[PDB]
Amino acid sequence: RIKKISIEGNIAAGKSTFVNILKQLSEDWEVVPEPVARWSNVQSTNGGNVLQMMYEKPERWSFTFQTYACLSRIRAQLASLNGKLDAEKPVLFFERSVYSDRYIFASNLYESESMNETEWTIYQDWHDWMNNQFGQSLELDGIIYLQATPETCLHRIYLRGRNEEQGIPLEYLEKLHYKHESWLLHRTLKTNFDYLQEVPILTLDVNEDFYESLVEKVKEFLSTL
Amino acid sequence: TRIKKISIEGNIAAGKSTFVNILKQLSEDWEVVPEPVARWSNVQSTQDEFEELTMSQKNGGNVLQMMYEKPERWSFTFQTYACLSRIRAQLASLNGKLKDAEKPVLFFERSVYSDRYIFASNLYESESMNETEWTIYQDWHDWMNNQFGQSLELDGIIYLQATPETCLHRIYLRGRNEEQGIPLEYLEKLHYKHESWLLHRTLKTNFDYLQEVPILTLDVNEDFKDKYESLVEKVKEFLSTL
Ligand SMILES: Nc1ncnc2c1ncn2[C@@H]1O[C@H](COP(=O)(O)OP(=O)(O)O)[C@@H](O)[C@H]1O
Ligand SMILES: Nc1ncnc2c1ncn2[C@@H]1O[C@H](COP(=O)(O)OP(=O)(O)O)[C@@H](O)[C@H]1O
Ligand SMILES: Nc1ccn([C@@H]2O[C@H](CO)[C@@H](O)C2(F)F)c(=O)n1
Ligand SMILES: Nc1ccn([C@@H]2O[C@H](CO)[C@@H](O)C2(F)F)c(=O)n1
Repeated sequence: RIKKISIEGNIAAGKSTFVNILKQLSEDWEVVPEPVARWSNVQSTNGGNVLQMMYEKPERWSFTFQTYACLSRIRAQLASLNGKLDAEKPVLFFERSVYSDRYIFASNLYESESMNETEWTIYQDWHDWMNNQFGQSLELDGIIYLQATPETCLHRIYLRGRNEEQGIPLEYLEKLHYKHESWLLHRTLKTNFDYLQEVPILTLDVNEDFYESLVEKVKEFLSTL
Repeated sequence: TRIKKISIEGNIAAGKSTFVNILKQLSEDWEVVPEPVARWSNVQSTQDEFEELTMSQKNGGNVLQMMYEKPERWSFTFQTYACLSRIRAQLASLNGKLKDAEKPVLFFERSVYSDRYIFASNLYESESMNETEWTIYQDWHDWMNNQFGQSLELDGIIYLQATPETCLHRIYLRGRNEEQGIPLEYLEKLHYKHESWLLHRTLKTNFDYLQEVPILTLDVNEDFKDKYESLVEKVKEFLSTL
């Protein structure tokens, strides 16, 4: 009965910032952050930084990173469903989804030859299975797309200052942007999860310096779900 | 499940497939879940329902061969897929087989425990997986078992014990191309892990119940006809104790 809403958008578009603001509007609203800390310090529960490994050597580490990213996200999202919210109208906001993991990030890595055909096939097979098992419980009721230009995202990468991200080129951001636009705006990106074609999407332009009006728009989008 | 789950464990080419697939014919209540080795030598994922009507399901890469060719590069990828594909196969067979059975027994060719505590652990110990890869692997394995371990918990283990030299010979007999370069020393390492886990029982796992699970050890060094009778008798007696 918990409504599940994914917040999507490019690197440093402002998803964590936005969701952390939204969280405060209701005791009925909780958030599942992307497990970036678990990626920056790998631990089985200081370790290696697999996000860094992927950025420094993507042909070596893209598959390993992408698999772990998605595993860690599934674990976090399932844990939050099982234990959060007891709430009048519970809403869980996910920072990104298993779908952007596969159809945006992992897909772009395969397209750029950072994963080979075997790696991509294994990834998709693992993902298909993981979702046949957990798909239902994690299925989205809606998507919020925070749309920012690649140039805005590059600037915010610098503002945030995560060391591993400082070397990301504009072109890499452009590719991620076109994928987001294809999925969420043009709706030309085909997934093997049929229900997604029906999930409503609220697109919010976040290119400007921070916002109140965007927040209000969410509160009301949720009343339609 | 009322289905008893029994894992058959043993080194490469010890004779687990050969033995269990003959043994299972002794009762309509007995079935086997094979190890998904074919899925590893021909990597494939599911086709779209419309695409498959006009496009063949093509041969994929061989991740088993990739692991043997360059273990420091491919061990993590291989081990992760091996265990995922195993859990999928074992869970589907638990959910779908042996409905009509009086005393159902499902035999698993190897287990998620040997994947982690024998194979993947040996790869880590040999520096074919680094610290990050090993941490990720164990993290994922722990999580998968918190979710699925209960359905897959074993009622017993049958350890097929063969010397590394016997296994090396049987690898040649079987003729799997990607196994043909395996050195005796690799087989000996796997042998010692099996012995520590299943014979001496000193190997510590993250899974409490395993220290207690009944184990039957069978010497499979002889030619098949020479001991089969004695093995079958030992198995039936063992099953009656669970
Ligand atoms: N609308 C905005 N205007 C100015 N700065 C923003 C805005 N949104 C986010 N930021 C800043 O940009 C950086 C990235 O935002 P963050 O929420 O971490 O992005 P994401 O979660 O999408 O990766 C942070 O330093 C944040 O303070
Ligand atoms: N007891 C035995 N005596 C002679 N050959 C055996 C015996 N057990 C197995 N083999 C042969 O050894 C090879 C490996 O057997 P297999 O069952 O595929 O091993 P595993 O499943 O343990 O990897 C095969 O060629 C098989 O015919
Ligand atoms: N599946 C995913 C998910 C996220 N990321 C990357 O993780 C960092 C934090 O959002 C960002 O650097 C990132 F978004 F790029 C990724 O590469 N692949
Ligand atoms: N977790 C596992 C499981 C098995 N294997 C390998 O798969 C082949 C078939 O048993 C054998 O070549 C093998 F047993 F070695 C592996 O390397 N790691």
